[PDB]
Amino acid sequence: EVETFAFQAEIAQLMSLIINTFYSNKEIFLRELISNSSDALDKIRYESLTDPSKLDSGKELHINLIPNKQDRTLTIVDTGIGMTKADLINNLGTIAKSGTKAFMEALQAGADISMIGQFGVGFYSAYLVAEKVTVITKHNDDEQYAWESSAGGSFTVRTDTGEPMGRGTKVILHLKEDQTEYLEERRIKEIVKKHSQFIGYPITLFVEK
Ligand SMILES: NC(=O)[C@]12CCC[C@H](CCC1)C2
Repeated sequence: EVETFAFQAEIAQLMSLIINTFYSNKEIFLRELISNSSDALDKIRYESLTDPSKLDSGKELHINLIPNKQDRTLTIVDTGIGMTKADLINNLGTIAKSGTKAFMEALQAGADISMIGQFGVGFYSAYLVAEKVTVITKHNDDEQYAWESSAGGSFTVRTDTGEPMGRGTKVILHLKEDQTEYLEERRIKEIVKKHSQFIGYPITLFVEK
């Protein structure tokens, strides 16, 4: 049972700008997704300070980077607070309408796409490198869901029958054909070292057979 939703017009416009603007510095997508994971991990950590049972769904707080050259996917996994179904539908837990307005007002005044995270909509930088993004998520207060979009103005949400996650979020980037450098170990290592040196959770780069 799959539900299909239209993006709000402002979010569709954000996504088309990310997809269509000539902009070479695409590697910032990974910094933005790792920063989102760190934010989600901070949230579950904070809740656990007054209620240890919040970690009954998993005590480890970490970020895993999983490249798969056969599937042409880069997956960013975190064990943060996750998202409810309502969060997914409401722009993946962001205030994306007001964030997009500010971001586009910053671009016309000289900002560039790399500053997207200052406007709270860094998730959508995934579309710099991915033709399709799948988000699997599990929040303590809801069931496990899969969100998916290839842009084009719509996204889907369905209950996820896949491998149970416990708690957190998995962002699966189905990479564009010309963006496979982001599956190479040395390239991912370089980006993490350059942009994510002060992320306070272990980032494990998985290797492939
Ligand atoms: N959080 C981590 O695992 C890192 C992130 C930056 C690159 C490496 C150096 C120590 C911190 C690993």
